[PDB]
Amino acid sequence: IIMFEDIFVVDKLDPDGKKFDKVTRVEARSHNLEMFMHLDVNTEVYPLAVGDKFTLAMAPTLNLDGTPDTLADKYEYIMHGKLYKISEKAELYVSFGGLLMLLQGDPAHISHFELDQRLFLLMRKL
Amino acid sequence: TNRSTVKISNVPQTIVADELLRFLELHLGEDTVFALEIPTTRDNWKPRDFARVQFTTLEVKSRAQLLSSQSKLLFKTHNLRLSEAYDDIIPRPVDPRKRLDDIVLTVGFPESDEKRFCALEKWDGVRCWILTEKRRVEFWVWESGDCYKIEVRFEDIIETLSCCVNGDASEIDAFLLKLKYGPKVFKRVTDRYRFCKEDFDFMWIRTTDFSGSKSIGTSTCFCLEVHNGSTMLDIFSGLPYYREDTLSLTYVDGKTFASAAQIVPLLNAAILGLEFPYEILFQLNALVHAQKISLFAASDMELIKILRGMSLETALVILKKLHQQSSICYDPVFFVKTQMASAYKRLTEQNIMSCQRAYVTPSKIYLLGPELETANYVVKNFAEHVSDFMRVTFVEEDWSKLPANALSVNSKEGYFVKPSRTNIYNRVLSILGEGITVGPKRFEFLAFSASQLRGNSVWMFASNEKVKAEDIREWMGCFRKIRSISKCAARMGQLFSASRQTLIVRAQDVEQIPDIEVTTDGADYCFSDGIGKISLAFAKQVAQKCGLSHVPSAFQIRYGGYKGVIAVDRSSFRKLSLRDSMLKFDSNNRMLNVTRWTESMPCFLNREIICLLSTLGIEDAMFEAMQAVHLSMLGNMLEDRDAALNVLQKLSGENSKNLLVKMLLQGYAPSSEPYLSMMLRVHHESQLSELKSRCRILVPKGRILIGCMDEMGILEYGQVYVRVTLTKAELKSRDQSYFRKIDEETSVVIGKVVVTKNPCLHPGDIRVLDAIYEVHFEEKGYLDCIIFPQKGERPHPNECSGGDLDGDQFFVSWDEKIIPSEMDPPMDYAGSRPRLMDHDVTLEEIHKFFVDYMISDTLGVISTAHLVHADRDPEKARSQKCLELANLHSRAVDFAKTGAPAEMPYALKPREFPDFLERFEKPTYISESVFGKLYRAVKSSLATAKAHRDMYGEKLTSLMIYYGAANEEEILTGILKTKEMYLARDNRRYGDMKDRITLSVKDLHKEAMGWFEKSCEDEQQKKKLASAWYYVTYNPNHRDEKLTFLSFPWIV
Repeated sequence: IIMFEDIFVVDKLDPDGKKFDKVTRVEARSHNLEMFMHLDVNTEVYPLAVGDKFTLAMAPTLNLDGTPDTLADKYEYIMHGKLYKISEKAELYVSFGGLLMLLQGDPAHISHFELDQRLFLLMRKL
Repeated sequence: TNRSTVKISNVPQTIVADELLRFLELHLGEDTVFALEIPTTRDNWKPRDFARVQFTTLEVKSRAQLLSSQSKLLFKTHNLRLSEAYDDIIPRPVDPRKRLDDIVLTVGFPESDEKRFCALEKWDGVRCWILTEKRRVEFWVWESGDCYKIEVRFEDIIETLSCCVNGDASEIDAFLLKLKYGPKVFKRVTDRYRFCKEDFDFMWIRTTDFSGSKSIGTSTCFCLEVHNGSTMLDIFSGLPYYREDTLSLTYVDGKTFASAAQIVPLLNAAILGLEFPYEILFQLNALVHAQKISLFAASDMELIKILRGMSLETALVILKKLHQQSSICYDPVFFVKTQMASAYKRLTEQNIMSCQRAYVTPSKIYLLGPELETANYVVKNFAEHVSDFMRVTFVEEDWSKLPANALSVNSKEGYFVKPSRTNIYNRVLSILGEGITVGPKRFEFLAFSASQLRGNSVWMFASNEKVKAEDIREWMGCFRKIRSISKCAARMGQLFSASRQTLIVRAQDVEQIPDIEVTTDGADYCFSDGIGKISLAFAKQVAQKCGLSHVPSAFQIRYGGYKGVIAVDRSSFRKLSLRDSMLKFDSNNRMLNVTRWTESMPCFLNREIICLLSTLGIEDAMFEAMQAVHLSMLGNMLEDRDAALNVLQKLSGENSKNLLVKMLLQGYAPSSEPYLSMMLRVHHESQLSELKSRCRILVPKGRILIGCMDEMGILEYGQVYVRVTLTKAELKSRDQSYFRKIDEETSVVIGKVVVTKNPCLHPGDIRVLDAIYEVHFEEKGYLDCIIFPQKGERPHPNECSGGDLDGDQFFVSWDEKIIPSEMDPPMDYAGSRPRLMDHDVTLEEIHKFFVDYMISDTLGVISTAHLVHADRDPEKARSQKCLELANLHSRAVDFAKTGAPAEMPYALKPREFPDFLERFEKPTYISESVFGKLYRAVKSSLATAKAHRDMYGEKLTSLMIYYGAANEEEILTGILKTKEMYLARDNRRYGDMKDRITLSVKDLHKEAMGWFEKSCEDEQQKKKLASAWYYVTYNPNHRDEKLTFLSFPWIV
């Protein structure tokens, strides 16, 4: 049910502030796949520091074997959003309620993503 | 890990330097931060987002980096990120042991042959910093309040020695530093965001010697007084060429040798007080200047007494023998004890003169000596005072070009930036004014040639009772008519080029013929700039004294101030014809001489041509294929005798006779004849090295020759006639569509030929011209001269970046693979407004112009920046950046004639260099253009008799050791595999040295030929003796223990 699953390590934080009280865009580079990711994560609620390693997953639905639109226990940073732009090294533009995500990788790595589809975002920091 | 300076990525804008310093000292150790600097966009109130901090120790830097990597540095809700810095805030060594404070500094030289050292001036409490990364040593000297910085590079010091001052052999309390070149001298000149921990808020400007007695200028060695320093040997072991021996010195009272004049290292004349000759004194002074004999060792009474009474020839021979050795001579008196007309004819036969060359540096002056070189027109009529002529050039301590920062450093005072002249500027002005006083002579400024202005060189002539400098200046001509400083100097130095003497032409055989000028679109275009006419009888008369069989159709000539190329016409009235727009200045004499007649040299494809041809549509496949086939032909040149002759007959010289060329067609295997084999190998190495340095593609279907115009008016705009000689390739297969066999030796072209100049940075320079054959044009008999049309809208030389008909070569190639579809109008050739003064030149403004040419001289960097920019962006030579670069290049090339600075912008500098550059220190970036492909391809491809023989060998060894040559091939071919730090930067000085050594070896060969002719004088017996000499030099058993050279018999 998981389309894309990989281990990411954060490279830098655009605000890079501990108490900025603002959404911080994280930059992470994939391991063994060489994929670059932009993600807006609320650092105050979910702390992320440079050099940390986290797993990332994307699934159309959180149910087991169908029922689109129980992986909640495994992960801890579930999000819901839609993919609106697939234009490219293809890249994806998914907005989670105004929080933009930019997943830039290879054309072969990300090919089973349709336009204007609802997808989730599972993230656990090991 | 190289340096302790660390750049902080993001810092809050509201903070000050003190807050960040306190935060760092709280997180790190106490007072572990040396320099903290926050750049400000404004003057003192708008700091930037980053900062640079320099730590005291590398361990603190490593700890700070570790803390930053763990995100443990949080200063005002900002996570500081640490990264390496490009340069340190203060050039201070990390190791505290290297930092030496309160040490006695003294200067001097090895006055005595024994272990005795003379102290000139002693400085106490100086600061010495040893910077291993910068490969230099700094000395801070406080004198009369203001401090001075003395920098000594590792190349300056030739050997390191350790000595003692307390008198104990075991103890080491001194260190001798033998310096070859002079050290740089600096001077100190007179906060919210800069802590800096100390008073380092000043700047360093280069200045001359600050010593009252000029001790630094006359001292070639430095002695560092220090304590016992048992562990200091390890620090001093890092200096290059360290001697692991114990030596002791003795202080000698040498305070008498102190000169207050500007020229320090010259010997005193009042000490002699006799009739000592000037030539021997000059040779001795040049020897003292070189690192051979010390000043005090040559100032003794015994040496001058011995050298005063002696035969002149033997004295000169022993002096040059003493100078030729590389080893330093401590006692020249013992050496000289153990050791024991033509100028006019040389001038007439090959213009061989011994010209004294002098180098002026901020610290001292270097005299090269009576080096043989070519002769100019002035010495033809002034051949009596040969020694009075002296070539003077201004260089740095390392004999390199003076940087722009060393003269008139910029400073912002008041509302606008006003440059402030440095002490070196005033020193140069004072040297030009007062002059150089060597022995019983004083040299005054005459003039400087056009080439010498770029090379920062000038001519100086010693005034004499019979003739003075002003006498020569007024004999050359009257220059008061010129009201432009640059123009007057250019005209005065114009008549200094090498030329061959011929017959004298009177002033009654002159005529004035009207010229042609057309004004279209409000632009003044003149066809007749330097063109002229000559008859056949005059051409034969001139060519008789230079030995020309075929009469050239055009040749560059100059006489009586006129300059320009003249063409041969079959309908002339008399032997001489003059035009209007040729008289530069009124001259008092009308001596005739010529420089070059005509050469059918095959053309080459330089970097500029390929750069501007990569836009019309020429793909990289053709260039790659041509380069590959050229490399394949060059590779087989070694093992194939047929390829060697073809390469020699199509690369350098269309019709040239040489000993190697004659044997190339008929000879033995390449394995045999090592004399020719080594020459072939070094020629191949030189060719590949030149290809690596610059793109020089050998094309057989192109030549370079001057062009002229004829008084016919039949050729329209865009129609010319192309005629050239026939080479081996042309003779092998002359049947071609674009090649017409008009004669056995001359073949006409009918192809589309483009014309280009050597400097070219604009796409509009390319113009496609169609060759047309006409019987009327061929009836005149034109050869090696492109016929430019008389009538048209704009002249063809103006189309090629505003060129003129002054004997300049043109690029012609009858290749049919170029793309003629694309056409671009050329850039305008309108120059700047001339600057005319309201009064005559007072001989000081010309000096000011000459000195100011060193600064704001961006001629060499504009071309490199243009090449880099064309390499970087696509659609090269089309953007406005390339057009601006071309305009700046034109304005800079017009600087020599009109006093207009180029004003190179700072934002236009390249900051990046491709792989095909020699700037290894500068960052190198991978290039993917056609030049990058060529560089990758070449990288992949590359990856009685006895006495004469002994005399010739001795002469060859003396020349090699005087010029630094260590091998026979490198001194015969003229190319040195090893070069100094300054010879590798600019090619003009290297070419001059190559020409000088070629002239010297040709003179030696002529002397050997004369000796051979005198020895036998019987033709058959001479041939027999030559065969005997070849046999005796070919037998390995006859060679003695000395290095026997096999180039002696090879003379024809």
